[PDB]
Amino acid sequence: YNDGYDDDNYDYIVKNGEKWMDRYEIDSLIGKGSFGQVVKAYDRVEQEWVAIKIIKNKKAFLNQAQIEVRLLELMNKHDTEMKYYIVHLKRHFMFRNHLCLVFEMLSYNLYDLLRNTNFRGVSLNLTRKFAQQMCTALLFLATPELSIIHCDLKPENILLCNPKRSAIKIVDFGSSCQLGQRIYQYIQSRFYRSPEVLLGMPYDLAIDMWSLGCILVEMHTGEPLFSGANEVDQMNKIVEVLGIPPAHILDQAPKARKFFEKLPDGTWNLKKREYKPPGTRKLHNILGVETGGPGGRRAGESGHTVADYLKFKDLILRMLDYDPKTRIQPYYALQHSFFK
Amino acid sequence: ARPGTPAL
Ligand SMILES: NCC[C@H](C(=O)Nc1ccc2[nH]nc(NC(=O)c3ccccc3)c2c1)c1cccc(Cl)c1
Ligand SMILES: [Cl-]
Repeated sequence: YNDGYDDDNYDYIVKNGEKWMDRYEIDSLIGKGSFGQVVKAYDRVEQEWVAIKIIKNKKAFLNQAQIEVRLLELMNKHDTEMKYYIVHLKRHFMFRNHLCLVFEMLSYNLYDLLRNTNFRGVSLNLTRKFAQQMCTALLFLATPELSIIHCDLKPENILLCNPKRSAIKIVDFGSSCQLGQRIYQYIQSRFYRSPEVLLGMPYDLAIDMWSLGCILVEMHTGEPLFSGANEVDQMNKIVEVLGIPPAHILDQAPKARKFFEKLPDGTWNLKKREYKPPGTRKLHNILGVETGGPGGRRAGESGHTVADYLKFKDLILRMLDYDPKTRIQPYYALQHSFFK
Repeated sequence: ARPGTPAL
């Protein structure tokens, strides 16, 4: 496999202290993923640490990473402070047959952050700071000349800039596309996948807002909102909280029938009892609004009033609107009372 | 358990 540089599944065998191109000193392997690896390297020229994403030596992955590179380079031509919620690509090169993207070095992701709390949740104040930054990143991506859909927003793809501070960035535009250049129907990580993607419908930037809504509840409860083992189970778990989707969407959905059944009179139902009846698992209770927050652990904390939890719940319900046409958009999200 | 980006 590539003269002993690659392995049988196309990864570079990382070796600590290897120097690439009289420039990058590889320190260590920090992450392994389905598309490649990330290594910590020191760049001698710029005298700084960088994270180098080493992609697979196979054409399919190389072809998708070239779009990623293209999207990151496109984003870097906008001077707006908003692009700073997106990880920065410093450069890219080919090395021993792997495409390599050099990124700024960031700290750990928000799943790892919940892990510090033993999955009890970060506070509402921190959740709100994350929410404002993500809404701003989504606003940036919705810039008409970008119109970028991330397509895989989840806690693992949001990284803290530093362990002791609350600034975050979005990483991994490896499944991303621009509006009108869609390619795959099976997208988004399952917990964070929108109904539109589940029902096989056309989709747009709103799918990222759905992911963000699921993410923000999880950051505060410590637990995924909708933890499906598969699509049917995923849909049923969405239905426990938000009810049966509207008829007008179901009538247009190509895969309605994977999850639902349409009676001769038009009205739609779940296929023919493990799940709670539809709409009976209220976010009001999942968040513990009047019962002291998640697990009643935020009873008496500043910033965690019934009023606050009511603003948070509201914003989330607007992010989890079944209709992509009316689902809250970043510009309006940023004006919601939760952020006042 | 944590899924899990759809793959190529
Ligand atoms: N879909 C998951 C995206 C990650 C990922 O975290 N990519 C990064 C991109 C850019 C970046 N800049 N600093 C980073 N920090 C870390 O990787 C890291 C690792 C361990 C502890 C703190 C920070 C990172 C990580 C990933 C992981 C493994 C392989 C790939 Cl190809 C991508
Ligand atoms: Cl990445």
